[PDB]
Amino acid sequence: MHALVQLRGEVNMHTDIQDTLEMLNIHHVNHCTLVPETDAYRGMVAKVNDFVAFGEPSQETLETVLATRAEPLEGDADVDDEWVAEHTDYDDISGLAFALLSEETTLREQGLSPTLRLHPPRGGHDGVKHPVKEGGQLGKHDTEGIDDLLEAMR
Amino acid sequence: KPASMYRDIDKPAYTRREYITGIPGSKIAQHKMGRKQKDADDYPVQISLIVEETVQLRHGSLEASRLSANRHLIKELGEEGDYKMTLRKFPHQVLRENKDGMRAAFGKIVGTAARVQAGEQLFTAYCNVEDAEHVKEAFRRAYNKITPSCRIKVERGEEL
Amino acid sequence: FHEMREPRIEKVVVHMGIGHANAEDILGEITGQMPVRTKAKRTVGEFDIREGDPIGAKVTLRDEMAEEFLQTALPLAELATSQFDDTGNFSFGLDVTVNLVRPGYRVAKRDKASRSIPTKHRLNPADAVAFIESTYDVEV
Amino acid sequence: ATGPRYKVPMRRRREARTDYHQRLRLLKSGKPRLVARKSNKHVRAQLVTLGPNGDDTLASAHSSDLAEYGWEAPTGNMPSAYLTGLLAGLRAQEAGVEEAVLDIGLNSPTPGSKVFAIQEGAIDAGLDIPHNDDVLADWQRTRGAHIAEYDEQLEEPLYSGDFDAADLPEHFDELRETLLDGDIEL
Amino acid sequence: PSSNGPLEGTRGKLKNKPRDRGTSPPQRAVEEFDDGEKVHLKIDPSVPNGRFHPRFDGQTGTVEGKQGDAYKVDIVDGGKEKTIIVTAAHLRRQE
RNA sequence: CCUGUCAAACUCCAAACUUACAGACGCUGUUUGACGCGGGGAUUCCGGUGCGCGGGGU
RNA sequence: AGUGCAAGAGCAAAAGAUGACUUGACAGUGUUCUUCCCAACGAGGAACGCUGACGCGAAAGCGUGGUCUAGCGAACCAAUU
RNA sequence: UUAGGCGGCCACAGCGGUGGGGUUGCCUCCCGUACCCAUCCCGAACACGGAAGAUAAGCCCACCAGCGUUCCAGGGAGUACUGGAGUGCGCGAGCCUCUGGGAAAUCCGGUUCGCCGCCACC
Ligand SMILES: [Cl-]
Ligand SMILES: [Cl-]
Ligand SMILES: [Mg+2]
Ligand SMILES: [Mg+2]
Ligand SMILES: [Mg+2]
Ligand SMILES: [Mg+2]
Ligand SMILES: [Mg+2]
Ligand SMILES: [Mg+2]
Ligand SMILES: [Mg+2]
Ligand SMILES: [Mg+2]
Ligand code: NA
Ligand code: NA
Ligand code: NA
Ligand code: NA
Ligand code: NA
Ligand SMILES: [Sr+2]
Ligand SMILES: [Sr+2]
Ligand SMILES: [Sr+2]
Ligand SMILES: [Sr+2]
Ligand SMILES: [Sr+2]
Ligand SMILES: [Sr+2]
Ligand SMILES: [Sr+2]
Repeated sequence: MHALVQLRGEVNMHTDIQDTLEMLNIHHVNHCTLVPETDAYRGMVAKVNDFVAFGEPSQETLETVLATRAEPLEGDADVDDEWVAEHTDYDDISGLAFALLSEETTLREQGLSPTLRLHPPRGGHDGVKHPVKEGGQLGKHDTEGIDDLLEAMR
Repeated sequence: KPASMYRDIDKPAYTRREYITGIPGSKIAQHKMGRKQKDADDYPVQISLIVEETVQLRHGSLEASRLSANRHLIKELGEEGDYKMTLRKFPHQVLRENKDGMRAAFGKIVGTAARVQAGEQLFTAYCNVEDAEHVKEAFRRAYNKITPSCRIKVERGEEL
Repeated sequence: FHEMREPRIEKVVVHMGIGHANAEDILGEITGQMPVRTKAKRTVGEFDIREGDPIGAKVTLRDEMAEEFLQTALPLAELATSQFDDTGNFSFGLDVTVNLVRPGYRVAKRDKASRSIPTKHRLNPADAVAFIESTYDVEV
Repeated sequence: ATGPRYKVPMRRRREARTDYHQRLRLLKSGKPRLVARKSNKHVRAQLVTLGPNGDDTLASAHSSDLAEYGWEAPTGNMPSAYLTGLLAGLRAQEAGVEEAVLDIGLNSPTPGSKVFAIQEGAIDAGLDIPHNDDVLADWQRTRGAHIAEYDEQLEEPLYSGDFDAADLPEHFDELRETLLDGDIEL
Repeated sequence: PSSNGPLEGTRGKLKNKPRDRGTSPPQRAVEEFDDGEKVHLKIDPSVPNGRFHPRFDGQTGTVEGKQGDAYKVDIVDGGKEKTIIVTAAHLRRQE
């Protein structure tokens, strides 16, 4: 399970690439989705590789992100342990977080929005013109490297 | 005409003589120089002139560089000296010129050029150990008459 | 082994390449059967502009009709070594050509499942000379 | 053979066994082929339909399995040819085959030949095959009367092995009678 | 194009690779397809008759009946539906 | 035999890629009716630039 | 190689050659594609059927002209069946 | 299939080569023209009739790789080329990094001297 974050806008970007982002339920910049690691989903992230930031998050970081940014399918309601308990098949945020990572369920399946609408990176990111290997913030990241981004976007 | 008009590889490969008529003859007199009866492996030293940029060299530039290179070897090693130089590239690319404004712009045939890629050998001379510094000077004169910058690389010689 | 390997006469082709007919009568008298006309292809400048026109005649002789001809045909010419084919046939001359081959040539002349005769079963120039020499004449 | 550009014919053409142009025209009907083949000593007649991995033979008949019914005479002639065709046609009726098209292969369409006799036999057995009555031999040559009139020019016997002296074309009639009977073990 | 003929720009698709030269095998020219079956459209360069317009090479149509010996195959060219008359010689079964 | 070069109108080879159909995932539609069909009204048929691939031309 | 003529393409027990027989270069009416990719548009064209009548062949079958892609023309008026 | 018939794929099956195999059996070559049929001339072929002889052809069986072909290993090569991205480099033609694909020639070493279907048959 990878976590996609759009870091580059829609303007001047190819339609077939923009449409893939909308299929992956990510419509705005700084929006995040939890995509499983299958062959079909792999082709989709490879196509968006240059306008996105992805990688597998740590159980600890995914938990923090879900607490602060996860929303219901409809509504303002905070997704805390008590919310999870009353609507989901789990007990707390940790139970959900484990299942998402082990690819047992999805956010939509549990009545949560497929999108985690994050805040802009605190202290800024490494740049949108270069990939990770070149010192930028695009493409595949380390499990520690994606966490720095997702935690900075609390 | 200047080489600026024909040096770059921008037009398609136009070599098909069955569709092209009135092509001027090659100004290149010889391709095999020196002692063409003796073999290349009979010489201890093999030095080549390597073209650094991907270019298109005209038959006149090919003749001028070959003539100013072999003439130095005829001067320093004698007319029947112990060397053999080879020009491995041949002028295949047929060149045009629009010589009426831009209407019916397809030009008439004016010459021929050789497509040489970067890193390739234009000239290759095979000599002995004592005549090694004379050939490096023949290439110094030969590179001044073509379009790109060049390398004088020794491919068979640990005698330094 | 030797019985199915010993050569025989397949066909004796007697042809007269004239160029423009009257010579059909002399063949039917010397051979014993009916002759056939010979046509030509490609326009030649020696006043030979017509394609489908009789230029000569030929007769192909089989079995008895072939041997009863060669008894009187062979003494009429001096046979040489350079007068032989690589396949073991010979022509002398009025042209007289004798096609010699081994007992299983039908395999290459039939319709159903025909195959070409292997190099080993094909007649040699030397193996041909010996067969004719063994029948009333000299070689060299 | 010579290089990469070289074109080697199809296997059955290389072998000179199948005429692929005549095969296409034959298969265009949709009916099974009455494969009429002949050897020097024997005569074969197959009823072939088309299949996914190759040809399917639904009912065959060789002139060798003709002796099983009462044939003491040779197997590569006109009476044998008809009877092999009749035997093939009868085995075809018990398989469910009603109609067929004559395949002669690389044999010639010569008027009154053994392959046309194979066809006459199969039609007589109850099979619907497109034919031409005046291209088939007259009823007496099919009987083997031409062989009896050759044995009249005796002096020296025609047959080596003892079957008879002056030949019996009545054996054809004795066998056609045995095959027309429904009791027979096919 | 320089001319708008049916065989324009068809040097490659209507030519056989040297080893696929000569007369084609009959098995595929007699092949029986049923209605509803998905078929691939590819012209056999060795077979002259029963061809379709070379623009439709590579189409995977659906057999919707027949006209004589030839088949009526339904395709969708761009967004427009067309019915193609084609013989078995130029058709291959999908899968 | 050896040795030196080429091809828009060459090819024993041969991608990336584009493309038909089908399944799957995704997304979308069944009160926001998609897909499709029928009808009313247009405007429009001087375009331009970047990038990639071009063809002509110094 | 040849296959009437550009070019590209097809063809070898043939689509080429020979020979012989023959007039399907036939009448009528369609389906479809093309003309006009997608996507509307005439004439023209082609593939593929049916009805009628024929030719050849043992027969399956082939012949809606020439192996395929050029060789074409509205309304009005006249002539013709 | 102790030799056959009809095929599918249509060279992995081609080209070339070595060895083996046939009393009432099979396939052939073979013997032979009264007839059906036949040759613009030839029972050569086609067609028909038949077994005195034969395993030399063909064919069937086993096998050889020199040529041609198929595929595989390794090397060439993640090279050549390339879909997506870049306030990366170069006066420029052009190049480079990241991401996703990925050859061809040739050399060396294996493979390949057909596979499969239906039918009939000591
Ligand atoms: Cl046969
Ligand atoms: Cl069409
Ligand atoms: Mg909401
Ligand atoms: Mg700040
Ligand atoms: Mg920045
Ligand atoms: Mg092309
Ligand atoms: Mg008028
Ligand atoms: Mg008039
Ligand atoms: Mg033997
Ligand atoms: Mg710059
Ligand atoms: Na002017
Ligand atoms: Na073919
Ligand atoms: Na029309
Ligand atoms: Na004549
Ligand atoms: Na043998
Ligand atoms: Sr240019
Ligand atoms: Sr220079
Ligand atoms: Sr394209
Ligand atoms: Sr035609
Ligand atoms: Sr004979
Ligand atoms: Sr400059
Ligand atoms: Sr790979």
